[PDB]
Amino acid sequence: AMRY
Amino acid sequence: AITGDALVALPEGESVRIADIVPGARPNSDNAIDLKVLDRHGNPVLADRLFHSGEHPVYTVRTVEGLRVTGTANHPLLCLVDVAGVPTLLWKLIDEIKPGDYAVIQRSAFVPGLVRFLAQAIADELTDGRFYYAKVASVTDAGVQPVYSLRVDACDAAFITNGFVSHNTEAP
Ligand SMILES: [Mg+2]
Repeated sequence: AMRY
Repeated sequence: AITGDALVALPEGESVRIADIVPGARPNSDNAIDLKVLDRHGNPVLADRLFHSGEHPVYTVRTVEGLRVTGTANHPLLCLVDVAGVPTLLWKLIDEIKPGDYAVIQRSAFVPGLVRFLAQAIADELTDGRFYYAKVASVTDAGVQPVYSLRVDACDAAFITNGFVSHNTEAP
């Protein structure tokens, strides 16, 4: 989620 | 990621569809941009990436007043959650958001459990007033659509979409  | 219809809040009351930012963005592309956007506070910060993530299953989060945003299951929106009884801001993914939940809305574009709570810096971020806590009415499937997102220089890793507070992303 944070990575994307 | 969120659908192309989503309105990103630009300074001075302006806005733009996230699909209009890099018009003709190739599916599954990383796109360098230089754009001022509103952060979680109405302050201008830098967006320097426009991501076209391609076709994903999407879902529409609609509130009881009819505010709505459509995005992927792993899209994080800022909600107002009861942790101990202390109301606090947590990112819920769209797939884990459900009715009765409260979405945090940035009023610059348009506080449950707080009075029962009363630690002033607490009810000052919340009662900041540039916010608004909307009860969720539904989260319904919305087929498969093209989705987009941004990379921001902000310190909270957030930007505004349709009044909702969305989370920064590093890739498509
Ligand atoms: Mg859901």
